[PDB]
Amino acid sequence: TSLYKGVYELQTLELNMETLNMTMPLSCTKNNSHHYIMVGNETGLELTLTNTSIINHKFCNLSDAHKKNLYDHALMSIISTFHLSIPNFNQYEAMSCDFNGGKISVQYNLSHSYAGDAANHCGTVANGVLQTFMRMAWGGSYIALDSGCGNWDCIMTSYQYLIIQNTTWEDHCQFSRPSPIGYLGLLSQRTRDIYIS
Amino acid sequence: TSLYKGVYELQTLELNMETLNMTMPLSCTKNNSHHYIMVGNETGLELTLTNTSIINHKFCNLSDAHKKNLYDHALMSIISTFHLSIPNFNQYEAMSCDFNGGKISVQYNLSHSYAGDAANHCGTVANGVLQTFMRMAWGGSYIALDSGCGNWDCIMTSYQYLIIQNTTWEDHCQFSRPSPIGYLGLLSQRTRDIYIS
Amino acid sequence: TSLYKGVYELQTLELNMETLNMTMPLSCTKNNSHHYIMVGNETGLELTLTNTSIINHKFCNLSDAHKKNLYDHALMSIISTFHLSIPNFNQYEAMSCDFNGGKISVQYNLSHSYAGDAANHCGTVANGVLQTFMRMAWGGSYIALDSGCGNWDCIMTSYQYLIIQNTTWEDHCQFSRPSPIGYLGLLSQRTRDIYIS
Amino acid sequence: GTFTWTLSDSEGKDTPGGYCLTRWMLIEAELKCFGNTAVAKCNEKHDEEFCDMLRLFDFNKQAIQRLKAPAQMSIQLINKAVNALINDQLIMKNHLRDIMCIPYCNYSKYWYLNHTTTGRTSLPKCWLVSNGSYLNETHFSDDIEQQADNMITEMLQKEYMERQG
Amino acid sequence: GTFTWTLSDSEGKDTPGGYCLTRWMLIEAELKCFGNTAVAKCNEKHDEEFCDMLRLFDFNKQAIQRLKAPAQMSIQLINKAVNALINDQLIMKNHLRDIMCIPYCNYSKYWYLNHTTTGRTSLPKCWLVSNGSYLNETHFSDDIEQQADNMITEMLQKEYMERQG
Amino acid sequence: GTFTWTLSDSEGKDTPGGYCLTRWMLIEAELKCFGNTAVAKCNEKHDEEFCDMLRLFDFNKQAIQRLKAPAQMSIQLINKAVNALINDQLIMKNHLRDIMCIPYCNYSKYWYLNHTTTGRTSLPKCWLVSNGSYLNETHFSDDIEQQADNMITEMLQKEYMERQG
Ligand SMILES: *[C@@H]1O[C@H](CO)[C@@H](O[C@@H]2O[C@H](CO)[C@@H](O[C@@H]3O[C@H](CO[C@H]4O[C@H](CO)[C@@H](O)[C@H](O)[C@@H]4O)[C@@H](O)[C@H](O[C@H]4O[C@H](CO)[C@@H](O)[C@H](O)[C@@H]4O)[C@@H]3O)[C@H](O)[C@H]2NC(C)=O)[C@H](O)[C@H]1NC(C)=O
Ligand SMILES: *[C@@H]1O[C@H](CO)[C@@H](O[C@@H]2O[C@H](CO)[C@@H](O[C@@H]3O[C@H](CO[C@H]4O[C@H](CO)[C@@H](O)[C@H](O)[C@@H]4O)[C@@H](O)[C@H](O[C@H]4O[C@H](CO)[C@@H](O)[C@H](O)[C@@H]4O)[C@@H]3O)[C@H](O)[C@H]2NC(C)=O)[C@H](O)[C@H]1NC(C)=O
Ligand SMILES: *[C@@H]1O[C@H](CO)[C@@H](O[C@@H]2O[C@H](CO)[C@@H](O[C@@H]3O[C@H](CO[C@H]4O[C@H](CO)[C@@H](O)[C@H](O)[C@@H]4O)[C@@H](O)[C@H](O[C@H]4O[C@H](CO)[C@@H](O)[C@H](O)[C@@H]4O)[C@@H]3O)[C@H](O)[C@H]2NC(C)=O)[C@H](O)[C@H]1NC(C)=O
Ligand SMILES: *[C@@H]1O[C@H](CO)[C@@H](O[C@@H]2O[C@H](CO)[C@@H](O[C@@H]3O[C@H](CO)[C@@H](O)[C@H](O)[C@@H]3O)[C@H](O)[C@H]2NC(C)=O)[C@H](O)[C@H]1NC(C)=O
Ligand SMILES: *[C@@H]1O[C@H](CO)[C@@H](O[C@@H]2O[C@H](CO)[C@@H](O[C@@H]3O[C@H](CO)[C@@H](O)[C@H](O)[C@@H]3O)[C@H](O)[C@H]2NC(C)=O)[C@H](O)[C@H]1NC(C)=O
Ligand SMILES: *[C@@H]1O[C@H](CO[C@@H]2O[C@@H](C)[C@@H](O)[C@@H](O)[C@@H]2O)[C@@H](O[C@@H]2O[C@H](CO)[C@@H](O)[C@H](O)[C@H]2NC(C)=O)[C@H](O)[C@H]1NC(C)=O
Ligand SMILES: *[C@@H]1O[C@H](CO[C@@H]2O[C@@H](C)[C@@H](O)[C@@H](O)[C@@H]2O)[C@@H](O[C@@H]2O[C@H](CO)[C@@H](O)[C@H](O)[C@H]2NC(C)=O)[C@H](O)[C@H]1NC(C)=O
Ligand SMILES: *[C@@H]1O[C@H](CO[C@@H]2O[C@@H](C)[C@@H](O)[C@@H](O)[C@@H]2O)[C@@H](O[C@@H]2O[C@H](CO)[C@@H](O)[C@H](O)[C@H]2NC(C)=O)[C@H](O)[C@H]1NC(C)=O
Ligand SMILES: *[C@@H]1O[C@H](CO)[C@@H](O[C@@H]2O[C@H](CO)[C@@H](O)[C@H](O)[C@H]2NC(C)=O)[C@H](O)[C@H]1NC(C)=O
Ligand SMILES: *[C@@H]1O[C@H](CO)[C@@H](O[C@@H]2O[C@H](CO)[C@@H](O)[C@H](O)[C@H]2NC(C)=O)[C@H](O)[C@H]1NC(C)=O
Ligand SMILES: *[C@@H]1O[C@H](CO)[C@@H](O[C@@H]2O[C@H](CO)[C@@H](O)[C@H](O)[C@H]2NC(C)=O)[C@H](O)[C@H]1NC(C)=O
Ligand SMILES: *[C@@H]1O[C@H](CO)[C@@H](O[C@@H]2O[C@H](CO)[C@@H](O)[C@H](O)[C@H]2NC(C)=O)[C@H](O)[C@H]1NC(C)=O
Ligand SMILES: *[C@@H]1O[C@H](CO)[C@@H](O[C@@H]2O[C@H](CO)[C@@H](O)[C@H](O)[C@H]2NC(C)=O)[C@H](O)[C@H]1NC(C)=O
Ligand SMILES: *[C@@H]1O[C@H](CO)[C@@H](O[C@@H]2O[C@H](CO)[C@@H](O)[C@H](O)[C@H]2NC(C)=O)[C@H](O)[C@H]1NC(C)=O
Ligand SMILES: *[C@@H]1O[C@H](CO)[C@@H](O[C@@H]2O[C@H](CO)[C@@H](O)[C@H](O)[C@H]2NC(C)=O)[C@H](O)[C@H]1NC(C)=O
Ligand SMILES: *[C@@H]1O[C@H](CO)[C@@H](O[C@@H]2O[C@H](CO)[C@@H](O)[C@H](O)[C@H]2NC(C)=O)[C@H](O)[C@H]1NC(C)=O
Ligand SMILES: *[C@@H]1O[C@H](CO)[C@@H](O[C@@H]2O[C@H](CO)[C@@H](O)[C@H](O)[C@H]2NC(C)=O)[C@H](O)[C@H]1NC(C)=O
Repeated sequence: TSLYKGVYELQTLELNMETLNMTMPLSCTKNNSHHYIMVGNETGLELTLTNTSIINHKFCNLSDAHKKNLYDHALMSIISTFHLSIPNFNQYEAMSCDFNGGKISVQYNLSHSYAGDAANHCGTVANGVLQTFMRMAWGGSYIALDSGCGNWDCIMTSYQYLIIQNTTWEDHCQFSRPSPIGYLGLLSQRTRDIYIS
Repeated sequence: TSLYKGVYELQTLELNMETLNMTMPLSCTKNNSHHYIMVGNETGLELTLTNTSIINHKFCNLSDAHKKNLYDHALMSIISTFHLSIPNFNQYEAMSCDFNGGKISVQYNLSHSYAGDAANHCGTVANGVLQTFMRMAWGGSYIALDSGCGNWDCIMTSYQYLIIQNTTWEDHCQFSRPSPIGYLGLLSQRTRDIYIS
Repeated sequence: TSLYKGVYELQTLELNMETLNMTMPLSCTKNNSHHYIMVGNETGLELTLTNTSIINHKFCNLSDAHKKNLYDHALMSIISTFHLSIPNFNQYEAMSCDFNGGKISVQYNLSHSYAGDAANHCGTVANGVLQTFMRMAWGGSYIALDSGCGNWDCIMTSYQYLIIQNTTWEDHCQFSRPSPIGYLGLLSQRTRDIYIS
Repeated sequence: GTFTWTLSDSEGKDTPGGYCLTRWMLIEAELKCFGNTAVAKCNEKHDEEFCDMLRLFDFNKQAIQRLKAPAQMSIQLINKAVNALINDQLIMKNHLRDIMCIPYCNYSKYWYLNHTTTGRTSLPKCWLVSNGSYLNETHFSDDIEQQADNMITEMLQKEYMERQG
Repeated sequence: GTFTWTLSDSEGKDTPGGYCLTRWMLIEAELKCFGNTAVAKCNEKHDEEFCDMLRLFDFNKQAIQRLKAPAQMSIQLINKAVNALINDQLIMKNHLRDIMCIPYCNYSKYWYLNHTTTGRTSLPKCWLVSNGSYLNETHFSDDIEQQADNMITEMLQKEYMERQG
Repeated sequence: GTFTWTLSDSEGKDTPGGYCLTRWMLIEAELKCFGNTAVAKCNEKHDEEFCDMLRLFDFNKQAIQRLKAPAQMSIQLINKAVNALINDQLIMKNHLRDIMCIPYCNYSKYWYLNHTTTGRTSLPKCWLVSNGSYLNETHFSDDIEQQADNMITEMLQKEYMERQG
């Protein structure tokens, strides 16, 4: 390559973040419709954008799940980090869960990209949930939006639901290099966008 | 002016924060009894200290307002930032609201500067609400207190209510230069003074 | 002592943190079973690890205490800081209180070091409460654990209850130098380990 | 971009030796240009106060020119800008000084030294206030003299090294 | 330990002049060793980006070798490591640049200058991306040239002072 | 005020070359004065540990002398002082080192080097502990030698420039 000032060779370095799996979660993409968060070499979450309507009730039995604690605390912690990072999340009926003991089973209803709230306007529930999604899958999530860069409040997708389910570790990642940055960026939220009750 | 070391002229610079209106709110004063927070060049909040008793019920219908979302999210966000920054706010019956759809209508009852809580002692509800007020209107709010600098817990005013209402943009500001610092200082709260339930 | 490079004498300095009592709380130890947090030169909290079962009901009357405000706000603030810093505190029935007006009276039930939650496994309620305890009494708390350094999630003690009660100032501290660091470290929590409802 | 404090990657495509503050961001100033030597100093965090406003002005401009203006504030966006750009300890310290009756930064008026024959200037420092008004010039004598010595020292050291290496 | 950026107190019990990145943490690199002169720079906070990964790699290793691996992630532990080791303003700035359509750090590819006869290298800088791909080399010409001048300056100043004192 | 680390604006109205620690804040020390050259170093953030205590002592004093003592702690005030004055990464790192079985800062005992004929001293560094006790002197040999070289270097560079410019 190019020689700078007649004495320096430009050289590059690429870091392998795949060896950080034992201490921190790694986020990656696969094909837009699917993104993954892996922990260790055993399990993780599958984040999908799909027209599937898998949960058909309007409530999340969290307190019940906490009493029947049959779940991996690491996965619940990651999900909580995701949930609590959704700015201005007012539409609680849009979040439904079916833990059934140890499953994750979490569904966010963004139907028609406003989920019944008024109309598909900018700055709505879909925007709130999608911004967190885009950050959690920052390694690669840009493929999800065609126009969102020019106006951050008009992030909209066509998919009706954001589905979070637990899966096993598989070599799921492609189209990118697994990275903890999305997750780390969410942990250091600092400012929370919370409306008064 | 003065020449330093025989070679430097002291010079001054004054920044115009009035051109930051499109991206961040600007706080200013007017006549103690009134302070303002303006957004863009269209609207904002009028913060007043007055013996008016405008809301005559003891509740704030926030969940109802969130379902009937006829409000500017920017104003609700600013108000929330204010509310959640009141340290040790235990007296919930002191906060009353009447959104009536799209209005702000927020009243904080500091009557007799303790609002019925014991007596007008230092470190009470009036102090909590006023400290946040003093910071939100930091550009200029010092005119509100005659003795508070010598003992931060004895900030007291004579006015019974802190009223927050939405208004239109008008060139309201005088006695100071509009500045985002109060607001920015509140966003970076870092530590929250919250008692256990 | 040793002379470095032939010209410097190594010298030491020891700071007296006991003179910081008027503006910040100081934490110290005494005999493992007891630790203290002192404020000013008048009062403070006694933190104990004991098989005493002092509170025999499963609830904490906080809202009632807030209405009947007969308590030192400083002590309530310190306790709140402690409580809100317990990661993943799901077992609410484990926290019982009897303020009776102005007392602190706070009991955390870690019985059998899982408090009835499954079995005495790593990463449980005892671990959550003890990690906060260990930090609040960081000046000296290491005497509490024989093996915890090798695995932070397996911090366990044999004592059934963590008891927090208010006492008077006495020269309680021994085995260490009073220090605000534990408390300060808890105030700057930054990241909160909170599960979804 | 010679300024790590800015968001733009095109910041350096301007007068190589100076950064200019437009007339629009100043009060009756018309034009103020500071040497890049001084402006670049806040690439490092020095708890400088002045560059917190420059970071907000830089943000403000980028948020207007690169994005379609949303025309709805996007408070949720400024919130991230604040956490990324603002020195919180400085705001809190000025707050503490205010409430502790200690002179503090107003975030409006700044002062700098301007060399009378070279046109070289210092980075600006915040003019302090106390009890509703500005502190008198005499109370800044020590600060001004030190700033003047710092500039003299830099000029001499620069000249020394140009001659030496 | 010559590195205040590390957690280990045994960090300096290695080649006195260099810090090595194991083959295991690199992608097809086999071995990369950077001089301690450059690596030690991030003992100070310079919003460098590269050393945030080094701090995570250092943490990761210490968390594995000194503790019994819990084999259960201990997310509650990484959370403290993050707050202690990570520069949050940099992550937020790269986020803002991304959403504001400004080239930003990928946290994968880095570049550095390597002197062709001495083997001395610069601390690495993050290679920027924009719209799904990497920026072309021409857009880094200014950054590379400045880094090259910084290294030249350091070599000359070092030589100057070795001769002078 | 030559110290940007302090809250007081009258900090410099004292011995121009030194900052003194009163007998009241020390354990059986009677009097300790450190040169301003070294004390002023923590005007910049170096993750120094020692000056976090100095900032608390400075705060503590200002909070007592300028305000009517409220005599009720004002925990809500210390909370702001903490966020403005304390280096959180250092506390968290010492916490992590403790729980990771790595020697860490006790925030009590500090050491410094004292030149035997000039009386000039270094800024103090925190003495480390591990498993209930203090680390032995031999384990600090590398740190002490480096600090000694840093002081020697500074003395020589100062002398060099006094002669040169
Ligand atoms: C920083 O920015 C860059 C720019 O996008 C991102 O770049 C991606 O990097 C990842 C790896 O970290 C790339 O993933 C791999 O790309 C290979 C590209 O090979 C091409 O050419 C071969 C020729 O035979 C084709 O076969 C192939 O299809 C491509 O056309 C793929 O070959 C790799 O696939 C292999 O590995 C994956 C797992 O990693 C397996 O699932 C596959 O079966 C196969 O074994 C792989 O896809 C990605 O392509 C890069 N994209 C681009 C456009 O550069 C970085 O990810 C980003 N870093 C971060 C995290 O910010
Ligand atoms: C930093 O600290 C300083 C010190 O208080 C604060 O100073 C204030 O700065 C604001 C402007 O930013 C000043 O506001 C303006 O003051 C003018 C003063 O003029 C005087 O003399 C004329 C002579 O004819 C009189 O007419 C006038 O009444 C005054 O006696 C006013 O003239 C200005 O009024 C005009 O503009 C306002 C809108 O800005 C209009 O509403 C009016 O109708 C009129 O057109 C204006 O009031 C303020 O006076 C300053 N106070 C002092 C004591 O200095 C800074 O605000 C502060 N900065 C921050 C934000 O920290
Ligand atoms: C940093 O790390 C060090 C290492 O542990 C901690 O060290 C402790 O420091 C505290 C003081 O800050 C020590 O407390 C005092 O220790 C004295 C030790 O004296 C010994 O020798 C005499 C000989 O007659 C014996 O009588 C005595 O029992 C000891 O064997 C005690 O004498 C002191 O007791 C006196 O003061 C206390 C109150 O301080 C009174 O309650 C007593 O009645 C008596 O008057 C006192 O105990 C402690 O011993 C040190 N431990 C060790 C092993 O060094 C620092 O605390 C730590 N700093 C922090 C906060 O991180
Ligand atoms: C609200 O904020 C805007 C900044 O976003 C404030 O400033 C005004 O902004 C417009 C658009 O950039 C400027 O327009 C320009 O005018 C010059 C005139 O010579 C022209 O050459 C340019 O092509 C362009 O049209 C306008 O000058 C500027 N005005 C200023 C700084 O005075 C606006 O003033 C703020 N409004 C309120 C109520 O605070
Ligand atoms: C999950 O994380 C681990 C790191 O904790 C990843 O790397 C593998 O870690 C093991 C244990 O340290 C390495 O074992 C060593 O192999 C060498 C081979 O020459 C041997 O000499 C040593 O004595 C030791 O046995 C292993 O090499 C290393 N593999 C790498 C970096 O490729 C692991 O790959 C991660 N797994 C997943 C699914 O991501
Ligand atoms: C997922 O759905 C969206 C939105 O379509 C709605 O929901 C569907 C499940 C179905 O009930 C439709 O009748 C609803 O209208 C699909 O996106 C397209 O959106 C544009 C407007 O933005 C609309 O004009 C198109 O007709 C929609 N496409 C179709 C086939 O109707 C999206 O393509 C669906 N994705 C998948 C994988 O099915
Ligand atoms: C606002 O009210 C305060 C407090 O007065 C009380 O509330 C009034 C509405 C009325 O019901 C009074 O009878 C109540 O006592 C006024 O402040 C003064 O406070 C001092 C003690 O600090 C008291 O001795 C004075 O009598 C009060 N002033 C008056 C006229 O009673 C304050 O002035 C009122 N402000 C306005 C604009 O009306
Ligand atoms: C506090 O209790 C623990 C745990 O013992 C249980 O609770 C007691 C109050 C009593 O009801 C016991 O029968 C319960 O088993 C004591 O710790 C020991 O724990 C080990 C296992 O880790 C067990 O084998 C021992 O038998 C327990 N010790 C005794 C005497 O039973 C702890 O010692 C008690 N501490 C004090 C001060 O009483
Ligand atoms: C979530 O909790 C509700 C109760 O709060 C569960 O609904 C009850 O289910 C039982 C049968 O198991 C019925 O007899 C009750 O009449 C139901 N009550 C209500 C209000 O519907 C619900 O099944 C739980 N769901 C999940 C996914 O755990
Ligand atoms: C989500 O996690 C749970 C718990 O790890 C998985 O449930 C286990 O599945 C195996 C195989 O079917 C059973 O033998 C276990 O008894 C189940 N345990 C529990 C607590 O239910 C579940 O399969 C995972 N989800 C997915 C999609 O793999
Ligand atoms: C997800 O949310 C949408 C929007 O609220 C639900 O769609 C509504 O369904 C009812 C009953 O079929 C219709 O009367 C409404 O008109 C639909 N709303 C809109 C905007 O078309 C949808 O049922 C929810 N899905 C799940 C699985 O809960
Ligand atoms: C806040 O909500 C309460 C209900 O929770 C509203 O009060 C009810 O108003 C209807 C008439 O619209 C009456 O028939 C009910 O009897 C009232 N219930 C109670 C408990 O008072 C109240 O009006 C709402 N207020 C605002 C400002 O929105
Ligand atoms: C607070 O904001 C609301 C909404 O922007 C304002 O209400 C509007 O007022 C105009 C003029 O009276 C009506 O034509 C609109 O239909 C109203 N909209 C709604 C949603 O009610 C309200 O006037 C503002 N408050 C003040 C004091 O100006
Ligand atoms: C604001 O709060 C005050 C204080 O609680 C209320 O004043 C009380 O009113 C009742 C009924 O008139 C009296 O019996 C009490 O003695 C008053 N309290 C005191 C301390 O004098 C006031 O009504 C509230 N105002 C509004 C609009 O809610
Ligand atoms: C905590 O609050 C409960 C009520 O929510 C108190 O229990 C009541 O006590 C009265 C007598 O004072 C009885 O008549 C009621 O029947 C009790 N109700 C219930 C639900 O038990 C309880 O005593 C309070 N405890 C403390 C420590 O304050
Ligand atoms: C905890 O604090 C309360 C309030 O400061 C103490 O209660 C006081 O005790 C004295 C002596 O018995 C009584 O004269 C007071 O009337 C009590 N005040 C209240 C509000 O109850 C209590 O003693 C302290 N706890 C301990 C263990 O000392
Ligand atoms: C503290 O918690 C323990 C654990 O939940 C309680 O112990 C239980 O007591 C009941 C009734 O005696 C027994 O049937 C259970 O078997 C006990 N649990 C276990 C694990 O042995 C204890 O009573 C609670 N103490 C207080 C003061 O609330």
